[PDB]
Amino acid sequence: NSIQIGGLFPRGADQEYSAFRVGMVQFSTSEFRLTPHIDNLEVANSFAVTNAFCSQFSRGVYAIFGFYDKKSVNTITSFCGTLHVSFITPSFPTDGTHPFVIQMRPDLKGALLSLIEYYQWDKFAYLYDSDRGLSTLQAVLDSAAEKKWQVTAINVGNINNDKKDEMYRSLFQDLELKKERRVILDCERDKVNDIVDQVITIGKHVKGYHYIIANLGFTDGDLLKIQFGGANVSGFQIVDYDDSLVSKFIERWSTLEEKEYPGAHTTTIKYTSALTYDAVQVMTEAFRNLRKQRIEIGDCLANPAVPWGQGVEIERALKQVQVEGLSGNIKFDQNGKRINYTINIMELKTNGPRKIGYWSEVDKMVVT
Amino acid sequence: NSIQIGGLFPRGADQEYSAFRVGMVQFSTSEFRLTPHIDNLEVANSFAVTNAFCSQFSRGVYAIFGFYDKKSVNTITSFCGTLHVSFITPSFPTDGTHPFVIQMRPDLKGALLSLIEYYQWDKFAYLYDSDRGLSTLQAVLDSAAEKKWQVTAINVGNINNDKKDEMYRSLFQDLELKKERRVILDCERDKVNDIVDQVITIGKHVKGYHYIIANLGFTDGDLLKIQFGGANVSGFQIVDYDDSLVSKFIERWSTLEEKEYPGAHTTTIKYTSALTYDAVQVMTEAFRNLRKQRIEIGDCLANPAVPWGQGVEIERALKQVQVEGLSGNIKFDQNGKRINYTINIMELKTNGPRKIGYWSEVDKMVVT
Ligand SMILES: *[C@@H]1O[C@H](CO)[C@@H](O)[C@H](O)[C@H]1NC(C)=O
Ligand SMILES: *[C@@H]1O[C@H](CO)[C@@H](O)[C@H](O)[C@H]1NC(C)=O
Ligand SMILES: [Cl-]
Ligand SMILES: [Cl-]
Repeated sequence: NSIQIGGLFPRGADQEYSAFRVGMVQFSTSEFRLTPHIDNLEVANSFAVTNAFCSQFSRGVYAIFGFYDKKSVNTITSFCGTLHVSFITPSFPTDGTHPFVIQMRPDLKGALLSLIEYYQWDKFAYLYDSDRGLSTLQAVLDSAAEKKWQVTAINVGNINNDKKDEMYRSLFQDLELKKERRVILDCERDKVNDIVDQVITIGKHVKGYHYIIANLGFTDGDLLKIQFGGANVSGFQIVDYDDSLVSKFIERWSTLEEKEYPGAHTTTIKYTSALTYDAVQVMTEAFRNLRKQRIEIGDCLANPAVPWGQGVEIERALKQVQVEGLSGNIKFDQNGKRINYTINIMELKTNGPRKIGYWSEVDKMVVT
Repeated sequence: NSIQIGGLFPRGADQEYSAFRVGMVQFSTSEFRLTPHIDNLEVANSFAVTNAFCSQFSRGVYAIFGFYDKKSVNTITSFCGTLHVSFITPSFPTDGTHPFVIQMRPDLKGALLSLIEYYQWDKFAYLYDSDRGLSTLQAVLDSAAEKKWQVTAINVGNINNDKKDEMYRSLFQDLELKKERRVILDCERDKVNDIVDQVITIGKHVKGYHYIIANLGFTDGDLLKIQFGGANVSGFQIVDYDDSLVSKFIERWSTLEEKEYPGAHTTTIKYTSALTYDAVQVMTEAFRNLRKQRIEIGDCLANPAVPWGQGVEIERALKQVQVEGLSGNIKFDQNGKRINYTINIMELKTNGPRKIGYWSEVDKMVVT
């Protein structure tokens, strides 16, 4: 009795798709199996996302796993909400009410604000990507008013890859001389290197800097292979490689064939890929729970809109799932947001990245 | 030889629709006439906007006049760009590349930055609406870094209409005591009153405040009927009631029947309605120019996408239009952005709102 689902993957999301496939093997059974229909697309393109979503809807899927970005998130939220089709995603979470969107990614804003306070910063630069979210900007600016921080918030987004050389010159002119060496990096991975390299290049107090990397994958990729030149570096991690569940997963992931599973055959996994694997567990558990409870379960532009009648039952089952995964304890509130999770707080130290503590909604920051 | 166009109106946009209809009467001829197909919808709803756009596309329209907001703008940009359907709009302009979107509204960021500098502010609050744009935020924060301003940027958006009373208490706690009385209001009209009333309510230095209203309709509605309590108030205006063209328009608008034309029978017109009237002139002129040049001119989700072959000819004709309208000189760059326009700079003075100067891209601010 195969369960039809959609998968909407950004082009080039190879490791995430490998993790998706490993999840299907691990969490599938002899009798029950998810049957995915995969669309690879440019998620920044709302026409493309709309077309993929509607195609999946017309096929008759029971849920869609996928990604969105800043430009397409409203298409996903509006179509899911209108048609009662559940969308499970590792993409950035949103604060608004969004029925039918299950957000695997824990919110990071609270942990970031707690870390700023932990280091007792009161003056710092916030370098963010216009090509990324803005919920974190807002939160930082709003906290600055309350906490009396002096924030220099520079949208490092939309760089012509041309004037780049000198959009950094004016950037560091403001910082370097204002003797502002506490810096939060909230952008795409590549722009991190591009900014850090600009600090060592114009060699000045290179080691006097302290960077906070505002993402959930501090130790992902060769991120920490950069030449920070003795500067302090801190960040966040949702995948704890010392946890029993993660260690067992890596025992397998580390042995996989690269040809079959691009991005595997390593001892680490990107947090987005980990969340993708966890999403498969969540979906499998939801459908298994519908079976236990004996709950039996086509035109996108049809007018009037015909929402899926059973949609609410699947949405409910998904949000009621409680399991442990690669991203720790997984539990959802009624709006599809992660709750009762933990984010590990990391510092780059003499012998490599080290966990110095953790953050939860209830307790805020706890030092190990 | 009627020309089929679409019209996508927000529910309750009565004056704008009246101005649209008055435009059709004024700019239509005996032989050539625009035949609009109107959809009234919630523009914040991307499903609804997608459905309306696709319905218009399948009808065979030659262009669409309409509105979007922050949540639906990407649907409009992506669908227009993909299908080569031109969208002419009074809604907020965007900075990205957007083929096939003609933005009637002049950019305001430059004028705002020039006005801040004119008053020689170096410390101020920027109160903005999360339920509005963020391009202006970015620009202000980016200028603050360069100009060494101290900006307190508070997202007054998303107020539960409940905790409101005390989300203002914490708001003014930060401001009132930090003796920050220079304030930029960049939000929806209603939230202006809601914020100003909170200043007079907690009566303290009420007259020591200076507000800048960041919109293009300083004298629109009863906006300036508020009790500012002697505070200074400045703003922007794109409709100049002393200009000959505007005066002639008002000679008619002031006599119209309210029953037939809701929002008319007044001596003023909201800037959004003025831009709507101007959009009709622009569309009429474009199609007339296609005729002069002897240039002869259905499934939204069709795969592969089938762009309209003649789409590029209409897009070109629209962007080449150069006329005077209610919003002054109308001319477009290749990205559909207004250029060579003028924004009037206004202050509220003893005898009412007064023009103190103007701003253009080329000259920045000029004092009268
Ligand atoms: C789980 O989360 C809720 C809401 O954040 C919190 O109130 C509750 O105390 C948490 N439970 C535990 C055991 O941390
Ligand atoms: C019109 O706009 C362009 C670009 O902003 C500018 O370079 C040009 O000088 C302007 N023309 C006049 C007469 O202001
Ligand atoms: Cl120094
Ligand atoms: Cl005082």
